[PDB]
Amino acid sequence: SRIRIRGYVR
Amino acid sequence: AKPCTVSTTNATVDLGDLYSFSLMSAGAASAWHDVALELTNCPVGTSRVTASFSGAADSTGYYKNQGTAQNIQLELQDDSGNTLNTGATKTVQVDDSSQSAHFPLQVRALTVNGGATQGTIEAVISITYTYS
Ligand SMILES: [Co+2]
Repeated sequence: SRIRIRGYVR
Repeated sequence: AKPCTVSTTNATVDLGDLYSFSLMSAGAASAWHDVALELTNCPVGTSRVTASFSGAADSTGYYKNQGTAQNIQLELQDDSGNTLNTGATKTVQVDDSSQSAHFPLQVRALTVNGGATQGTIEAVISITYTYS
């Protein structure tokens, strides 16, 4: 299994 | 022991927009985000499932941000508040009434050192299962 983490710091 | 069926091949946590203003002090972190891993159809003879976690760490030991925001670590925790950094494991007992196993996990961004900078957040944590 794979857990992808995404986001932005603003 | 024989393998269960892995019923969560891919999961995604979208942390959304975090603010450098609130990721300035050391130890500041985002809210936790839930992610679960499901196993089903566990065969006769299998009473426990062990998940093993991998992916690149940075100097802090947490998972490295592969994106452009600096001073951002990614942290995965189990149901006991343990950090599951690279090489960690977590074992769960199969529910015999359903021949299934569930891994409730949480993810957040953390700034160990403080002073996060603007940019993207991207990481991938891989999970490989053994059965006993
Ligand atoms: Co969020």
